[PDB]
Formats: sequence, C-alpha cells, structure tokens
Amino acid sequence: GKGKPRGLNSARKLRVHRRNNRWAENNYKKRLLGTAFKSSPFGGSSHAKGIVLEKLGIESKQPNSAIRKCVRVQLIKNGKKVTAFVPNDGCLNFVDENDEVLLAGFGRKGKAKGDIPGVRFKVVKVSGVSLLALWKEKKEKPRS
Amino acid sequence: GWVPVTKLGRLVKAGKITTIEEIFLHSLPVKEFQIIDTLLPGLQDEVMNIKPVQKQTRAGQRTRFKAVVVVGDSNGHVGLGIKTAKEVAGAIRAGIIIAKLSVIPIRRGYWGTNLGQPHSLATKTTGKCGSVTVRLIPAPRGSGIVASPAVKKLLQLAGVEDVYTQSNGKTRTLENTLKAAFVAIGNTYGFLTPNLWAEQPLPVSPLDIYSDEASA
Amino acid sequence: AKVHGSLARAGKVKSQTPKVEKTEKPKKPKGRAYKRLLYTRRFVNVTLVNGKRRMNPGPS
Amino acid sequence: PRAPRTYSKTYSTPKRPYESSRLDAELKLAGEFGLKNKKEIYRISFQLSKIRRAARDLLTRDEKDPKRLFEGNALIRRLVRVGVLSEDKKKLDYVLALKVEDFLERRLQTQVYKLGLAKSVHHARVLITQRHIAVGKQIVNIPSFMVRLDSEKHIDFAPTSPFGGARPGRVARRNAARKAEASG
Amino acid sequence: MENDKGQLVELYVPRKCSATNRIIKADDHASVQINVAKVDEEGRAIPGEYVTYALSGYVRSRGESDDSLNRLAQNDGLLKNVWSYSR
RNA sequence: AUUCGGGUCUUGUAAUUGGAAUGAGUACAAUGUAAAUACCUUAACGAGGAACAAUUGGAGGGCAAGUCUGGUGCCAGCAGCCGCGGUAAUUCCAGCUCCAAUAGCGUAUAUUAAAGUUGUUGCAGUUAAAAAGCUCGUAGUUGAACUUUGGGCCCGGUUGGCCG
RNA sequence: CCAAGGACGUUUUCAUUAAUCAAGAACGA
RNA sequence: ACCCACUCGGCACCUUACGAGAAAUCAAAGUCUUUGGGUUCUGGGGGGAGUAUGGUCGCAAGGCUGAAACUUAAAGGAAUUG
RNA sequence: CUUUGUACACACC
Repeated sequence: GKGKPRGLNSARKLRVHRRNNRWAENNYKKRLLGTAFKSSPFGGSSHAKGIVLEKLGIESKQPNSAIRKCVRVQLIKNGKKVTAFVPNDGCLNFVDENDEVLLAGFGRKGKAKGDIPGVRFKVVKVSGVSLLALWKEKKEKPRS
Repeated sequence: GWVPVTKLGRLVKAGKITTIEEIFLHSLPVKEFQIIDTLLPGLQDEVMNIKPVQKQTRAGQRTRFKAVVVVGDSNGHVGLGIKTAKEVAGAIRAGIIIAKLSVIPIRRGYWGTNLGQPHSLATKTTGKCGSVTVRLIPAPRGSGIVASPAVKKLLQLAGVEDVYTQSNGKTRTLENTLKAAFVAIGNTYGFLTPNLWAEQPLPVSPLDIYSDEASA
Repeated sequence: AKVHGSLARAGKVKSQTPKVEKTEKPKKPKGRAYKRLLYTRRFVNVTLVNGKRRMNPGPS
Repeated sequence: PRAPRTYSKTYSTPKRPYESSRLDAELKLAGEFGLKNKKEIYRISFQLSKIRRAARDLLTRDEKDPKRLFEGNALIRRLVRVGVLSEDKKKLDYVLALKVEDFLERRLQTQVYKLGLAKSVHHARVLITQRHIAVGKQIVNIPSFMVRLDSEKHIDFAPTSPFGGARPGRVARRNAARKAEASG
Repeated sequence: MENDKGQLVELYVPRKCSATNRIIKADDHASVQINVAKVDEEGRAIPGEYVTYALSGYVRSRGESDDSLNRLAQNDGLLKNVWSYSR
C-alpha cells in the first residue's frame, strides 16, 4: 500500500513522520537549530563592520594561478577574525591599515565563492566610502 | 518528377485520394514523403537544436550532428523527425523528410460549453520517453500554451491555442521530452470518449476500391 | 599553504592602460522617442537582416 | 494610529526575463501604440489577467448561479461600456478570448490618432500631455484614459488653448513681439 | 463530436475494433481489415459486395484474433459449428 | 510604357533649414490653511542643443546583445556555475557599437515558488542514499459478507415546448 | 525414546477470534 | 512401485512482453501522472562520520541510539565505442 | 579478428 499509512484516523503518524523527515533537510535544520545565531561569523546579519588587521596574498585554487589580494579584519560586534576579499582591480590601495570596512557575503550562502579558498566575504565600503565609487573616482577617501 | 513505387503513392499521384484523412481512417502506412507534401502543402518546418555526437575510435573522435525537426500545419497535423548525419544541411534535409513521414492528427476539443471552434485538447493525456513524462491538460480560452519553449513550439505548430503542461523526469534531454510530447499528442486519438460511443458502418479501403489504377 | 605573495603587483593593468577620452556624441532621443527609434530601426528600417535579423555586426 | 491607506501594485513582470519572441512582440506593440516602457504592457496584461481570473472562477460554477449571473452581467456590462468588448460578444467566454491590443486600442492616445487630430501616436502623446485635449469639457493630460464608448463624440481640442482659440500661444506671442520690435 | 449548432467537427472519426470495441489509432500498423465476400445462390462471390471486420493490433498480437474471428463469423451466420460460447 | 525621363503617394537617413507647442523652474494675484508651506488655477518670464545634456547592469553559454579596435600576457584581474587569461583574450583594462530594465537599476542576507529535492494530494529503498537478522508481542493503524428491497396511486414545483 | 510442525483429506468444531507492529521478549554462525 | 489425466501446496527452471524500468533485467521489480487494498521501518548530494559527546547493555572486547564545526561540484548507477 | 574484465579516456607511460 505504498509505504505510508492511508487510514482516515492516522493523521498523528503522518505528522510525526513528517517532522522526523523534515529534520533531514539542510535549510530547515539550519534555521531551527539557530546555527546562524550561534556559529555564523556575522551572527545572522547581512553585513558587518570591522577593523582591518592585515593584508593577505591568497593564492587561487586549481587550475588557476593568481594572487587574490585579500585582507584580514576583525568584527566589531563579536571580535572574531575574518578574511575578506577586496573585489576589484587596484582597490587594495584603498584599504591599507586599521580601516573601518563594511563586509557582505558572496552570494554562496556562506560557502567559498570561486577559486579563492576559505574566504566568504567581500569588502563593500571603506571608511564610509564605497569601493565602487572610489574605483570609478566618484568620491575620494577621507582623512583617517 | 516523382514516379512513386507504392499503390498508395500511385493513387495519390493520380489524384484519387484528395485528403489525408483516408490514410489515418484506414491506417495505411505512409511510405514516401511526396504523398505528405502533395496532400498537405501548408506545413512548415523548424529545427530545434543541433547537437554534436561523438563516436570515439582508435584514431581521433568521429563527429556527426544529430538534428531534430518538428513539422506540421497549424490545424491538425504534426510530425517529428530525428536524424543524425555527417553534414549538417543533410541533417535538416533528412530531418524534414523523416518528420514528414511521421505525420499524426490531433484530437482538438473544448475545455467547456463547446461554443466556437475547438481550442484545446479533448482529454488529459501523457507520454513517456526515457525518464521523461509529459502531461497535457485542457485549459480555458486565452490561457495560452503554458510550456517550455520547445514543446510550446511543438503544440503551437499543432494547432492548440491553450493547454496546461506538467513534466516529470530529466526534461533537459531535448529528444526525450520532444518524443514524450509527441506520444502525448498522439494518444489524444487513442482515448475513447462518449461522443465516440456510436457505431460506424466500417468503410471500405481506397486500396481496394480503386485497385486498377494501382501498381498493376 | 601559499598565503603570502607579491602585493606590489596590484593595479598593474589598470595603471598600464592608456587614457582614451570618451568622444562627444549627439544626444540620443529619450523615453518614448527612444522606443520609437528602436521600433523604426528594427522593423521598417530592416537594413541589417543578413541571415537571421543580425543587428550588431562587425566591420567585414 | 489612524486607519492605514490601502494601496496595490498595478503591473507584473514576466517570469522569463530574456526571450526573443516575447521581447519582439512587446516592442512591436510599444512602437505601434506609442508607449514609453514595457510597464504599460505589463499593467494592461495584469488587468487582463485579473479579468480572465474572474471569468475563469465564474465559469466553474454552473449557469443560473446568482453570483455568476450578477458578477458576469456586471463584468460584460463594464467591458462593453469601455469598448474593449464588442456588443455581440456578450457570452462571458469571449471575455476569455480578449487580447491586450483591444485594451491598447481604447487609450486616449490612439483615440486622438483615430479621430484624425494628430497624424501619429507620438503627436497624440505630445498633444495630450501639453493640455490641448478635452474629453468632455474637461481637460485631461493623461494618455491611458480608457474612453467609455460615448465620450469620443465629445473629444475635441481644449477651449483654453491654441488650436481652440482665446490666445495665440506662448512662442507665437514671442515671435509677434520680435516682429513688432522689428517693425519699430 | 459537435459544437453548439451543426458544423460537424472532429476530422477523422476513427474506426473501432470489431472484437474488443476499442478505437484503432492512426499508426496502429498491426491492425487489419478482413474483407469477406458473400455468395448469392450460385457458389460464386460477387465483386464489390463484402462484409468487413476490423481487428486491432493488441488482440492480433495476443494470438486471440482467430478465436474472435470465429465468434464474429459465427455471429453473422456464415459459420456453423466452430466457435462455442461455452468453453 | 516616348531611350535609365518626370515621377505624383510613400518610409527612413543628413557637420540641412523652418515656424509652432509646452512644462520643469521663478512669480503679481487669488485659492489653500488656525496661520502658513505645497497642490489645483493664473498675469509676466521661462528650449535648440556645448542646452533644460538619464542612469544601472551587461555583450562565450545559461541569458537579449561583438570574432570590432588598442593594452596586459596563467600577471593584473573576470567569473553565482561551467569556465576566460601562458603575446592573434568575442570573457580582463579602456574606446566604439549594441543590448535589457528605466526614474530607476545593481549587491548582500532571509524567505516563497521553481521543489513530485518533505511527496495528504504526490517521492524513493535489487544494482544509484535507504527493507530493521528472524520470530512472538502491548500501545497505534486497519479489518469478510448479511437485516426494506421492489411494485403501484395521487398531488404540487423548476427547466423547457408548439401558442408568441 | 519424547514432544512439536507443514501440506493433503474432511458433508468435524468454534465463531471473526484477524493483518502489521513503538515499548518489551525469545533465538541468533 | 510405475504410466496417463487432473488438482492442491512448495523449491525452482525455460520462452515472450500486453505491462514496468534509466538500463541490466522483472510473472513480479506488473495492475503506479488513466497517480489511493491494509500496514511497519528507512533515506534526502559527497566527506567529516557511524567520529566526538551524552545515555543505555555488556566482565571485557564491544553492541544500540547518535551530531556539529568545517570542506567540496561533483561522488554514484546502467549500458555503448576503443 | 571474436569473446571477456575495467574504477583506464590527456586512454596501462
């Protein structure tokens, strides 16, 4: 009779089986355990501000030979270390030292983006000015 | 010139059968394409995709192109052909030829109240090819053919204005979903409906009646 | 792993590119007039219809 | 803590962004009837989708249903009042057979074109928006007006405008001043 | 079938099998049309006068074409004691 | 129907030229308002381009639109995915051109559809993930057929139907 | 030697005593 | 005890495919988009990992239940040509 | 050259 019970008074069995098999998915368990609240670096938020600690020259994965020009920052609200990839060409000259940066995700819902290993975040704004306006010379970086 | 070799081809060359409906009425095997584009001059062709197929040998990889062609006129008659060939233009050429030999009719019906001309299918129907199942459901007027654009092209070449489609399986395989859709539109004339419950006097074959304009 | 690298090479091609100034063009009609321009130069000006209505060709 | 205003969205984007057939058809329609975006086509198709959903929900119930009779007679009365539906197509299923071109044919743009005052849809647009058009005795400057199958006998140029009297015009007065000082 | 007022529609009203009373599809290439000539009082058949029996591909493929042909031949009277209702 | 001559009527293109039409923006006044600010009216002023000048994202595929030009040469970088770049880059950096939405357009995060990848409708378990080693067995779920049927006699409603 | 079991045969008897089974229990190279 | 014919109940074997399947194949793995006879259990891409911890049984070895952080764009099944 | 096995496909280096 195709597995599951089909009786008119068997709704409880279907409900408890659906709960137990709902725990087998990935997004439902991630939501209900509060893993975004607990173990995420951002704490479940879309963006996060941070203080840049240093610069890294992260290699690109195989097959690709490049250096990805990332930075290591520390988040203000939690205080954990986070590697973020400075997006465009020549923008590493804008994010030098102890800057106040805004980080977002990559669009891979917390997974590594491309050939860059072990990063999850990109720098959006530095010192209150966006990197795209600085790259296109629309605005110009403030004092400190 | 044609010079057919079939009794059916000779009779349609003579002009004895003036419409294609006797062929499906008496289930005659359509055997040469010139019968089809003599009896149905209004059909157009479209080629959906050309995919390279590879046969690997000891010395390189032999390349051919598989071309699928859907032909048909926009009231009733649909054909589907699939042909692989070493040259691409021969692949569309043999594709339109094979699609001409596979012409089938469509049970077009009404979703409700039978007011005007038939716009949709008479019944729900399905087709399965490989892992792909395609289900067609009658739809109200002006709903359009809600379908992926390949099978949407197929049923707008068929003559349906509106239909609901459902799919299951690996529908990205284009040949399997086009063949499943062809089976689904072929099964419309397989279903027995209460308007067909009446008995018929079993008409005599044109292959027998006009047998002295035949091959012999 | 390869975490370090030559950070002095950043912005190489962006700096090495030659400055080319954007030429002065007459102003395109806008809004409804732009759609009028696209409609006229796609259908009644059907001039580039080479094999299958090719509208952005290369110089050949 | 006052009672909130109700508002709604009037358009709806299609599911597939980029396909050649739909883009071709809608830019053909926009060039034909003189629209400025695809948002007009989206709005009219949204209205037609609402109308078709209402007709489809009414047709599922049987005939002689009081709800079907009342709302169906109201809907065909409204659509034949506007002019999007002919007076002989009054069977609630030709409502399902409508197209967006019948809606697009009843705008004030194309009505000004069909009345012969403009000689183009774009001249109709710049005539309507520049307030030289009165549907009754009332000035309208909006092309998506949906005239009501009676008002087109009264569509004429504005009384308080050039091409309707009572003043020559702004730059006509400017040029009159120029030839007046040229006379002096 | 019909629409509202006349104008016969449904091109190609299909034939139906004389054994299982199912319709015969357009590409049912195993279906056959048995034509039996009838005799008028002289031992000789008349050209053009037939009785006609259509058999679908399914009943023919199962091997049950001959028993069904026995049944419809004995039902029309041209056969006498080959097929029995009681099996 | 007079050689390829004028072409009436056309549909677009111009380092071609004309008169018109109008609002954004000021503003006397009136209206508005508790008083104002705006709105709707309206004297007067207020388009010809270098003006009163529209962005955002992209052009290998998915997925609409470049084998065009110059630079870099597995570097810089691009890329949600596949992938591009190692001196002939349709993918990077720019110009030209084109494309899509448009006073809006992109990015991140969450969620919904797509998802018949939560499956009541509606999944799957031989070999792809998955039949508990087998049996007994409580709760739970499910459980053979059978008991008034048929026949008549009236009454009055709705859809019809010639009669209109 | 001891009890058990299937199938068959049956115009023998009971009368729905049943199917699958969380917990639990027996057996298990 | 054989033989013939039958029937019931078994372990099976051989041929086809109306049907199923992705195929190998299947009288069940059929009567499943024309989707519901009743019921028990299990699974939701691949590793980490049947690992850690917490319980529980065992003299012990171990047995049962059993994650997460993180990491990856494929692992995998059946067939065809070399 | 057939059959057989493969987790080989830049193919047993």
